Amino acid sequence: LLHADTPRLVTWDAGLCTSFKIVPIVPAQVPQDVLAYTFFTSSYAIQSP
Amino acid sequence: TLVAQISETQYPVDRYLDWIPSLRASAATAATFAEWVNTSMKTAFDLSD
Amino acid sequence: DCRISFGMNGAAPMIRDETGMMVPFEGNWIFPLALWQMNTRYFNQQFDAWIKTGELRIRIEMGAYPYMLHYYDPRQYANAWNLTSAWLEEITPTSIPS
Amino acid sequence: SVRGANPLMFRANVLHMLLEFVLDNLYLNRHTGFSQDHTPFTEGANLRS
Repeated sequence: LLHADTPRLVTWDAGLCTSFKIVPIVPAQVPQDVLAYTFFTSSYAIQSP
Repeated sequence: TLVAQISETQYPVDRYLDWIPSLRASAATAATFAEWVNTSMKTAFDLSD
Repeated sequence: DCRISFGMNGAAPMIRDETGMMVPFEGNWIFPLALWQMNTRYFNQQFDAWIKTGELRIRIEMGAYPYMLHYYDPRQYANAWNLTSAWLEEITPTSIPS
Repeated sequence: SVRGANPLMFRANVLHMLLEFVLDNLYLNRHTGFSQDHTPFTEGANLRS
């Protein structure tokens, strides 16, 4: 009562504000019989969202 | 006059070459360009200050 | 907006017009350079076999470009694929060789 | 059970989860640096680092 604590009101966030991420569950069948491996953008290391 | 060719302003100078492609430059790109415009004139007229 | 679908079971592979039709890899086309500069490695796998021996004309709209010209003896044989493909493999998402 | 849970505690644990979820996202969005797009993907956008 003579001296109480203080709360932390101002707090900053530099990353992008989200809470819902997207997780891959099973893998994909990139080497396959039907399509060649040159159709997929994963063969060229193109970064995708 | 030279920054109005690569950027967009309302200052009219007569658009003497437009067939050459470029981008609508922002302040950082225009400042980097203007630094070379500065240092070429300083180098030629032999100033240090 | 150019999306490439491989032809299935012997069909010709197709690419999308600006109107919406899919067209095969023949005839006379018009590109901005930004299309290639977006896809500089995917299109090399797709088109280099069709430009070299097939029948495909691509007009890449640029406006301005620096050039380096080689001369050849006109009484000899001359093939410019080793220069043309060398340029097409090297134009990249940032820069362009002459 | 290590993997069991009481079905008569589900609303209490859901409000538990929601209170933690609200108390976690109490920050302020902070301005960081920008950069001009030199690649031709966007038409000269201002992308953030």
